[PDB]
Amino acid sequence: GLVRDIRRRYPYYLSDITDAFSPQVLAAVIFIYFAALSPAITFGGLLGEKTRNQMGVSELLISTAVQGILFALLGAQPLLVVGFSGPLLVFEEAFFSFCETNGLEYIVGRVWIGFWLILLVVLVVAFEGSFLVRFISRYTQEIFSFLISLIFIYETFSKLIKIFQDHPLQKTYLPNTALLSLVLMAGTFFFAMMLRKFKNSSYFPGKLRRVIGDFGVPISILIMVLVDFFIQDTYTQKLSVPDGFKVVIHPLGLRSEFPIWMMFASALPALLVFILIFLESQITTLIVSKPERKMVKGSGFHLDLLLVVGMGGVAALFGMPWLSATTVRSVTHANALTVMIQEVKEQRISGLLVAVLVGLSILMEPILSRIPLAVLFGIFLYMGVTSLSGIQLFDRILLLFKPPKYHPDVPYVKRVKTWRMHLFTGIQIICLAVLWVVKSTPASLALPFVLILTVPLRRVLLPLIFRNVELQCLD
Amino acid sequence: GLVRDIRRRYPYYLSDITDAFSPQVLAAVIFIYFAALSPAITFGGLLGEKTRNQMGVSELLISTAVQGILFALLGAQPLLVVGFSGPLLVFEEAFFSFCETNGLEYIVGRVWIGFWLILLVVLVVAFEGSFLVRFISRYTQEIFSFLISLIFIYETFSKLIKIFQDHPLQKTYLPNTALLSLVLMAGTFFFAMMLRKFKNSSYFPGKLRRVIGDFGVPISILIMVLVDFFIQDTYTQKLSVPDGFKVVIHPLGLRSEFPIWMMFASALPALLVFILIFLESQITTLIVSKPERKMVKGSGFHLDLLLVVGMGGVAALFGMPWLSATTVRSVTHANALTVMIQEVKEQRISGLLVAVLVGLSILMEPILSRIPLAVLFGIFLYMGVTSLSGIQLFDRILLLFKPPKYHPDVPYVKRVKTWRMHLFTGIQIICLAVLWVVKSTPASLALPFVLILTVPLRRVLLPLIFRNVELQCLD
Amino acid sequence: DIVMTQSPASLAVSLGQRATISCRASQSVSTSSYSYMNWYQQKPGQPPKLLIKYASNLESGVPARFSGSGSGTDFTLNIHPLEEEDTATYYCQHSWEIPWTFGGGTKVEIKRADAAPTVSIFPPSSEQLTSGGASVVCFLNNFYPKDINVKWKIDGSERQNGVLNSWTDQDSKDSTYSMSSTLTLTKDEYERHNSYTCEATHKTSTSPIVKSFNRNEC
Amino acid sequence: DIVMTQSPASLAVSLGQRATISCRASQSVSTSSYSYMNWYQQKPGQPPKLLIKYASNLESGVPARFSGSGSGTDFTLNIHPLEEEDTATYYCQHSWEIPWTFGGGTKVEIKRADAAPTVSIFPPSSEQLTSGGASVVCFLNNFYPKDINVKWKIDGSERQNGVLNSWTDQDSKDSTYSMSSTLTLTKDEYERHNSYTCEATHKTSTSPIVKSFNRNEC
Amino acid sequence: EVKLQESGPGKLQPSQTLSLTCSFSGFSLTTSGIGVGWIRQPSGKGLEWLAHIWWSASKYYNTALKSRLTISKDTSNNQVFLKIASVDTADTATYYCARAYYGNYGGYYFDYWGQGTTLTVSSAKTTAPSVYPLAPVCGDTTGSSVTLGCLVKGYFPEPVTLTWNSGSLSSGVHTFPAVLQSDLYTLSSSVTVTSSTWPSQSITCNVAHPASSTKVDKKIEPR
Amino acid sequence: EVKLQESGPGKLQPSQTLSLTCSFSGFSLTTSGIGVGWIRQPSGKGLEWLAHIWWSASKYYNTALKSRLTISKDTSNNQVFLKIASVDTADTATYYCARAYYGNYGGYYFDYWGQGTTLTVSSAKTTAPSVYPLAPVCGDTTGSSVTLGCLVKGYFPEPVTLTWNSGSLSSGVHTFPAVLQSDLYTLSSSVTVTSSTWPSQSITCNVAHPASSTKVDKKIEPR
Ligand SMILES: *[C@H](S)Nc1ccc(CCc2ccc(N[C@@H](*)S)cc2S(=O)(=O)O)c(S(=O)(=O)O)c1
Ligand SMILES: *[C@H](S)Nc1ccc(CCc2ccc(N[C@H](*)S)cc2S(=O)(=O)O)c(S(=O)(=O)O)c1
Repeated sequence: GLVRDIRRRYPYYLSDITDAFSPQVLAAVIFIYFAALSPAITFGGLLGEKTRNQMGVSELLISTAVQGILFALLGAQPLLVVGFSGPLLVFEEAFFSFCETNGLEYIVGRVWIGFWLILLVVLVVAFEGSFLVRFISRYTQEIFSFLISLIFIYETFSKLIKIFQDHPLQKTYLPNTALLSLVLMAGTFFFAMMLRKFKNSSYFPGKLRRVIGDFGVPISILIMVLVDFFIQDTYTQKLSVPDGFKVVIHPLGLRSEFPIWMMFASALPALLVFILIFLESQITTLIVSKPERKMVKGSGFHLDLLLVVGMGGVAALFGMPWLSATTVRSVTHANALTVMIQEVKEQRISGLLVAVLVGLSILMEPILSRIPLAVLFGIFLYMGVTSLSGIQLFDRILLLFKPPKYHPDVPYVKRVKTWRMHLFTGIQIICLAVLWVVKSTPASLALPFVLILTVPLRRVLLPLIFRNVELQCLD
Repeated sequence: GLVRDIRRRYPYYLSDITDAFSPQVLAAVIFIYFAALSPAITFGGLLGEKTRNQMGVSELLISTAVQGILFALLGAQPLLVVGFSGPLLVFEEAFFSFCETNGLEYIVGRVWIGFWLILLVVLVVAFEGSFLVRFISRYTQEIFSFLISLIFIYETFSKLIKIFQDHPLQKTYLPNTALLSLVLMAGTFFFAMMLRKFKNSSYFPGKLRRVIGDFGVPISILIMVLVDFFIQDTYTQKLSVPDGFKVVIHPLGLRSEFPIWMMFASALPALLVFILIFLESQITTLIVSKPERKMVKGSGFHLDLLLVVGMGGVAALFGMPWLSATTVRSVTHANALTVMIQEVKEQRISGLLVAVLVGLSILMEPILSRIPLAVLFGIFLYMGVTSLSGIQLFDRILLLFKPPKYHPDVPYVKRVKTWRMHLFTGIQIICLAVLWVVKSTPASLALPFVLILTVPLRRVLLPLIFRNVELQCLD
Repeated sequence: DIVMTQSPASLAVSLGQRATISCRASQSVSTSSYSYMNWYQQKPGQPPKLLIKYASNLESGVPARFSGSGSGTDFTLNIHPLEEEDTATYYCQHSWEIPWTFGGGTKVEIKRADAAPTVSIFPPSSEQLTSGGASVVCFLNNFYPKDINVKWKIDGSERQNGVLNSWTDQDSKDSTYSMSSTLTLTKDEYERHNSYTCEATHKTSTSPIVKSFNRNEC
Repeated sequence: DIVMTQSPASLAVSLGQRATISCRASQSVSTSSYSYMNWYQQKPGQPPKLLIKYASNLESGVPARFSGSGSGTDFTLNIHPLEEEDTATYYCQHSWEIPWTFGGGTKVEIKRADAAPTVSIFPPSSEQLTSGGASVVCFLNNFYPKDINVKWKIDGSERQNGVLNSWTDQDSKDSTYSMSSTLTLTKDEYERHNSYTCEATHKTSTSPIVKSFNRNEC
Repeated sequence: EVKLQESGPGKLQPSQTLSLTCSFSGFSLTTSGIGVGWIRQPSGKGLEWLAHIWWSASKYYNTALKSRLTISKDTSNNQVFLKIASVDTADTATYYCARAYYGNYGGYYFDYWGQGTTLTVSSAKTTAPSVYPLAPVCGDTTGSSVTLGCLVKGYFPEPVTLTWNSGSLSSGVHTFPAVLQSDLYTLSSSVTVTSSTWPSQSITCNVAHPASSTKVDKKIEPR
Repeated sequence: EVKLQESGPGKLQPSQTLSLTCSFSGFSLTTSGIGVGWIRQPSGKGLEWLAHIWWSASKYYNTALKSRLTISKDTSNNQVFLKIASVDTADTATYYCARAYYGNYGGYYFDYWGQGTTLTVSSAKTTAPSVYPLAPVCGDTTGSSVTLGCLVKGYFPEPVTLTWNSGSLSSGVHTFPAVLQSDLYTLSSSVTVTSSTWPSQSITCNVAHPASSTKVDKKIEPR
């Protein structure tokens, strides 16, 4: 049943190498390269500390690079960018702690989770899994990506204020660095924004203005980097890449003798992972390829599940991390790569390049070493607010704080609901809350359930509230 | 002949006390209170250091306050705010150095300059002085207030970078403050800008929005002051008011025996001072009361010259500094105090209150001690770019960097001059250059001549270039 | 699998003084926040006992004169003030990954005045000779430090083959060591040669301490 | 107008040591960038000479052993290493406003080895006697310290009336003092008595140094 | 009361299969985070981890030894077992039952140790010791004190015990640890008295061995 | 060559008007930043500024004294003058003419000082000094060096100047500060040479008194 997508995309494929020789592409490549590498690093490191180096940075780096290349080439949606996520980290920590408490060879049990992933996928793909996806509405996607965007921004700030804690303002004896970290971040963000506006505002002529504005993010990064460079007497946290790659697994154990019952029972945690990657990647593909963006060509759901989670299983076999398709990352890789609404450029080469680059970041270490974190905190914050764009839910949350004097494209939606729209948006908000407290616990792994639990249940108890014309125009 | 103005304004006068009970008024009062006090402090201090405390802070405070109150009450233009200026300082320094070189009692020779000022004023006023003013075109005013605004902005930035020099980023042993000053300034500015935009943008309802946005500046100030307050471990330069007022002069001397020849010859420097105050105040009243702003009522040229420079002479007699009418300060007091274009509220009470307030700042010391300079640096920068608004010359400088695709209200000016406009504006720029190099020297006291030398000469050698239709539409 | 190298192999430390033992890892063994190095004490004839977990955290009941430190690849055990009962072998082991491995151990011994061995030689008993064997025994008693050379000389020439030695453990009363050489020949070969010598060379003196006899002579 | 208070009033300091003088102002006398305090040196019988302008700026030609410092209301002159010729009165003055005023001055004196006075007595000149006056003079030269007792003895019994003394200022080369007693009588009374003595008692010796003559005798 | 006990066969024939058993109390194996296993110490050497097993039945084995090791457990009877196949003379050691606790910060350390068991592997025939009396060199220039000696050679397996006059002579005795040479042990003892004591008073060497059930008394007489 | 030269009346009756003159060279009083004036030092005291005048003809006066003071100038003949009205005995002092300099950083300091001129305010009458040569005691057993003396009594007012051989004999000189007794001054001088020098070489006391206008030499000859 997957074939439909292959057939869809393969003709576009041999056009998508030619489609890529624009400058906006290049700019995008640099952008998304940082956008992918910074979390690959940070998540890698945490992943290592949590598992006492059994599953480490270089594993994640390799996995992301390779998987990235593969999906870039063979994917139904080469705009998707594949990487590690917060959820996946939570599960690795969980499964590692469990495994070791009960003294199971962690990396092996992992391999078995992998075998189960490959199986589950072959099933769901071979039997129309994405069918269910077609029952995922806007009311979902928006709660989701607004939650994500919001969490993202929040996290970014959290990092900054952490720097402030590590080095508080005081006298003696550490100092003078918190502030500059902040300034650096702020400045980079401000510049990104400015250049965006420059790209869309009147001043300057043609290609000069459009290209300068297309290289907005890389230009910001460069400038701020030079600022830190020339400030030589004060410490700044910078990107740290391992000096060189360091660390097939045998399904029966390496230092065990891996228990057989457990190599059955790994079906369960693999179910959970499959659910995680599935929900995320599918919803992301939904948001990226929505009708509202001009890209309504060369995109498919089926190939991506098989690919992404297939990669996942295999990687697990090689003691690699499995990956899903990221929301924020994919979206900003799409916007990159977007003309203003106007057609978006669809490459295999943009992704291919960020992948390869992440791969060689090991070598690039001397470069990457000069790039202060704070700068990428700025780019992050920018990504956060940029991501907040196409969300109707966001638009409406805003609209609540706006006087009722201002109206939408659609007179129906506000006029029918001068108070009621605020209620619908209000249920959105309350869901947002629920998911935000669920996700707040180490019970957070429950989330992908809660998200469905909330939405397609709500999305049936909602017609209790308003009607097939009323609610209909809200998505 | 001055009577025309008294007759103009005195009926409006008994109406201008009732005109003042608005909130925008109050916000304006706070804003302009700081905008007037900060240069009173700083300039007072400089004035003290230069004259080795013979003409100090508290003197300038008293003068500014009293003169402020008086002119506020009796003025033809109560929007004008009277205060010390840079030129006046340059001259105080000059005349002090000279006087003491030649062993003249500085404060006495000062008094004689004052008498001469009183005389010159009585003459120029009783005999149609402002006549000459009607020959001061836009081509003047714009070069002038753009030069000023530019210098102002520049100066603010110089203060900040001075703080950076006093406390450079380094390790040990002073530290952590330069950055925080920067931050405070940046923040204050940003908030001012935001609140302004908020006042004019859709969000929030009615009086709440308009009032919150009218108090943009004071709200900004408050916020950032609280930020500095809660940051208790790092030093920040704050507003310093003398604890209490400290220090009629006998025109024949106090420690001399003041030479009779010099008490004649003080006529020349009194000429230079009169030319300074005249040029400034007059061009300033011109720009404040220009037709483009809705205020086309209750304003006069003659009364103000007499009042301002008269006060000046008297002040000189009491060991006080003479004052002129400031450009930037007055402009921003007008905008305060301005509705959007929409009518501007014309008070005697705004000025009266900022004056009295300036007077009582001595008492206010504990409050003002909590207000970090950096914050007011932000506010300054804001005043700088706000001051840049109604200047066509600015509009055009901008218009040069803009593609020729965009047009003005008047098709004539750009169409007849797609290249030539840039040339006219270019002459503006080269004038700006000249005046900026003249003013750059301690030869700068020559400027008010150069400013005329440049413009009404240019404004005759200009009809050599284009015609009475062409040039006519540029002012 | 991680390799751990302890040093010194042997440590002699005066009473109430400080003993310091080190343990290097073949790779790091510590996270950003914890170090996974353990220390054990084994007194002779007992199982090991846990002293230190997490490099520096004292196990319940362990005396405060024990303290641990280190991180990364480098770890250190300290005993201060050293007491008589602390004489023991000390082992480090990591808990970074399976297989857990141990260091090779450090013997902490009490340091005393350099003492000379009392050396005694013994021809074969006649009872042993009756049965066709011949053992020449040499006792090197109550010396310090424990390192000592023993050389056998037969008619001047040194003989090394057929010898076997055995060391006493440090005396719990006088902190000396003793040791025992036994040269075994056949009755035949014993009878072929005349002079038998054991030479004890030791730090205590430049001149070897030597004892001799002549076969069937007196 | 500004008042200036110098201290100490007097300072005695060993050769090659440091003399430090302070001058307080009744109000501040400095800007953010300059201090308007001047230092002068006045050796005895000479006009003041400018040493320091602007608190710390040595006037051209002034020795580098002189240095000035201070700010606000508090100012300091240093002389190191102190030399013999530096024995002098030192003055500060402000240039903050008219009237310019001076501090009261500090006399810097050299501390030296206790040296004995060289004592010489001189009967009246015959030229003075011709006119009816009679002065007996006594020179007590090159002694230290400057405090010294002079006793006049007429026929064994001391005289105190008609005497007047005068001290030399500390010698800028050898740091000694000298002094001059002059006893004045009428010719008549001078002639009534026979022996005239001047006695110099001084810390340097327990025994007074004494010189004598008998009138009209040799 | 955390109690570990470790039974073995005492001695074994090389090429044979060793089965060690460890019984415990004061803790269940059913508990998560707890593991039970074996570490061995060869005579006068350090420690070698062999294997461990958790309630999971997951079991970690020492590399190189992996192939010869099999660990199992009887939870309901508080026991774990280690089997070593085709045992050789290098497996002579003291085996320790050890429990490993799962640390609060992850990882494991060994909580409680058994007293140990001891295993000897050899193809050697049980043999009684020869006891030889060692008096001083004939004609020796005797000093203030004299050293007597007693040699115990040619025996197997350990343990042999030797006293002087049957414990009554305890001071100044140095009995040296046994040494194996060609599947036979050699042990000796030194004793020092004052020259006035010997040969005046008689000193007897007592040597006793179990595996041969032989008790010797050799008086020390002059040559 | 910057020079300042004070001249005054030497002495003055109480209630009368003092007129002081300062002549200068090496600079012009036309030059901007330069002022010329007067500072006085009472006997055995510090310094008191009186007045100064600049090319502007602006003139600064010491408060309290202002009323009795008048300063003027003759620029074209390099002179400045000070007048003090109704003079009293508290005006007895040395009057210094000093040049004021306008400092590079503003303010003023006193650049060059004249040698000063001594003024005495007294009702008493002017009297010339008697100069007495003081040779050693008759019959003294001369040593390695000899001390000569010169006594100057009975004069008024201060100052008196004394030299030995008119400056040519400078070393080993002690000239003592004058002392007042009943409206008359007494001054003396000691000089030491080597016995070989005197009476071999001629030594002569030179004493000069302005107020009486006498120049006196007195050779020192043996008694
Ligand atoms: C810098 S790149 N470091 C980052 C730290 C933390 C996060 C995400 C934290 C997070 C994100 C998403 C979710 N679940 C919904 S999909 C959970 C979490 S959690 O709090 O750790 O549990 C990021 S990033 O936003 O994922 O990129 C980066
Ligand atoms: C802080 S509020 N203190 C200020 C310092 C300096 C300035 C401006 C300096 C200045 C202004 C005007 C002129 N003449 C032309 S109108 C010359 C100068 S100069 O650089 O010193 O030579 C200010 S402010 O801009 O006047 O407010 C404030």
